[PDB]
Amino acid sequence: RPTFYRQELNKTIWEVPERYQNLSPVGSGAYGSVCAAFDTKTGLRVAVKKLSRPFQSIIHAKRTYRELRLLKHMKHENVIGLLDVFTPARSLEEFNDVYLVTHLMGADLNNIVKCQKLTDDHVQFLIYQILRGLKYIHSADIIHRDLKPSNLAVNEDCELKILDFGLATRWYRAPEIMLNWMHYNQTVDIWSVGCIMAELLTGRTLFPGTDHIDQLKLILRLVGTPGAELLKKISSESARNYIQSLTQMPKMNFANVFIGANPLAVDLLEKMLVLDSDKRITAAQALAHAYFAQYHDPDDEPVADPYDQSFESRDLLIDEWKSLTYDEVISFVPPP
Ligand SMILES: CN(C)c1cc(-c2ccncc2)c(-c2ccc3ccccc3c2)nn1
Ligand SMILES: Fc1ccc(-c2n[nH]cc2-c2ccncc2)cc1
Ligand SMILES: Fc1ccc(-c2n[nH]cc2-c2ccncc2)cc1
Ligand SMILES: [Zn+2]
Repeated sequence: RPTFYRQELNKTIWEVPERYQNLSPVGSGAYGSVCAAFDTKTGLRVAVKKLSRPFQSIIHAKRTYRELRLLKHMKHENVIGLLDVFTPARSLEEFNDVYLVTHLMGADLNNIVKCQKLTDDHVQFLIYQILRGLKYIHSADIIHRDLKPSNLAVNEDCELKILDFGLATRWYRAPEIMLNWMHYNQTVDIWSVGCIMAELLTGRTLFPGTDHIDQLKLILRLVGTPGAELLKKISSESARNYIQSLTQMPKMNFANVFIGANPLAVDLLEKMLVLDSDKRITAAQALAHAYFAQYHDPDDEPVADPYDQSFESRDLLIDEWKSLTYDEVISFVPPP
């Protein structure tokens, strides 16, 4: 076991191995807090996340396990992964805190688009990277579900990573989720990418809904109200009544709406912002789109190893989730 040292930062206690020095608070979330630090062992700047109340309930405990299982599995350039995971606990009985370590990332996509507007080359590179990461995640039968600019880490070099997804959101959400459809698919994430891309090209939020109903309205005004084929798939009586009760609207001409943008980007946007999710382009297909000809390489867009999500259907005791999480901490093998 390594030697740990203790300190308090922004009301939070950090108990970390001596190898991590110069801890500096980067921010706090509802699920944990993060410090930037220097990893003396590798010479790298890292971000250290201390999970908040990881075993407070069955929900937290299961979430903590999910987070650790997912992060231990993600090994891809465009997906946040683990350099280290540790706990100051010396045994399972005293196990109460979990710390996660990854490469320090300087900013998020929201910071970038917010000041100022991006060149077409940057939009190509940034979206390409999202999609490359998404291909990988999707290949593991995982759906991100909450992709948005604040969840995309980007460094000075324009390198991008999808964050732990894992642990207003509304604006980037697929319309079928606004309708509370219980059987949405992986293309909910493609919808989000389309919204992000649009924003990077125009400098404006595409669908700034004030609530779920307004969100749906803004979406239908751009893409049109659903046609017959899509209406047939809506099992909910009330949702169908509502939708069909709306003044019918035509799909707008994307070339006109995003005029000035690279026509290839407009073409791709149209393939991503398809109302019927069964007809939306997938991440793998999007990577092959001509818009990314300068970046696409089918021999360098890997898929993920199989990911066992069976635990998701289990109803276990807090101590069981805790012990499973503890095993995962102890079995972690750092990357080379
Ligand atoms: C912006 N946001 C919601 C973030 C931003 C970060 C972050 C900030 C700076 N560099 C890297 C990440 C982490 C975060 C921070 C540390 C992490 C450590 C291990 C695994 C995942 C981690 C995720 N989690 N969420
Ligand atoms: F005014 C109304 C009328 C009907 C609905 C409704 N019934 N089922 C689903 C919905 C609905 C409508 C808009 N956005 C999400 C869900 C919501 C508001
Ligand atoms: F108004 C809309 C907006 C989106 C959808 C939609 N797109 N893909 C799947 C659906 C959908 C929504 C509700 N129930 C089944 C399927 C359907 C109607
Ligand atoms: Zn909670």
